[PDB]
Amino acid sequence: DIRPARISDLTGMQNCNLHNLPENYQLKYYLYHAISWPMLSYVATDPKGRVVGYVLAKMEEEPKDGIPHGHITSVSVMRSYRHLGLAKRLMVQSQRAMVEVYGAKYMSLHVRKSNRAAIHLYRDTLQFDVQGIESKYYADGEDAYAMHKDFS
Ligand SMILES: CC(=O)SCCNC(=O)CCNC(=O)[C@H](O)C(C)(C)COP(=O)(O)OP(=O)(O)OC[C@H]1O[C@@H](n2cnc3c(N)ncnc32)[C@H](O)[C@@H]1OP(=O)(O)O
Repeated sequence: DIRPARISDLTGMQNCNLHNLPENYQLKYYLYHAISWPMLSYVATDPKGRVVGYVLAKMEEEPKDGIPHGHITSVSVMRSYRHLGLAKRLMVQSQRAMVEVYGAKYMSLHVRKSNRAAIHLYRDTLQFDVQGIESKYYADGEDAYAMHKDFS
């Protein structure tokens, strides 16, 4: 059901976002970056091989002081498969690989201010802190919450 993401998963991934299309805006870019950090990014696949959820991530390329840290760049579970703990499961596997493989000291992400489900997922169940608002972060103008999880 869960396996590393591949370049050929792009179409399946796009199809997870049929009812929240802004998640496709940067998907290809983030997928290319994901692939260049093996073991960080995962797809969840139904009995027919169909992608029904995914997590994309990357390590910072030129970290300050050489201190490794990670970014979750996109996570999505199609509506049919939501509320099953799939996103939780994907995020945890990505987290564990960041720490165990690349020695991440922490991880960061951005989320739209209006994305109540994702904020709850990050803040309540995965215990991220909120650093603050990054004004006009998205191409369409919306602010992002900048969020962080320390692996200390
Ligand atoms: C860094 C970025 O990628 S930001 C963009 C985030 N991704 C998107 O918004 C894509 C569109 N949305 C999605 O695909 C989904 O709604 C996701 C990925 C946010 C959540 O996927 P799910 O599989 O439903 O979440 P999952 O079942 O693993 O976890 C549930 C938890 O997330 C939270 N949550 C999920 N949906 C909701 C909801 N509709 N409203 C409130 N909290 C919610 C809760 O805190 C919850 O724990 P609980 O079951 O004890 O209440």
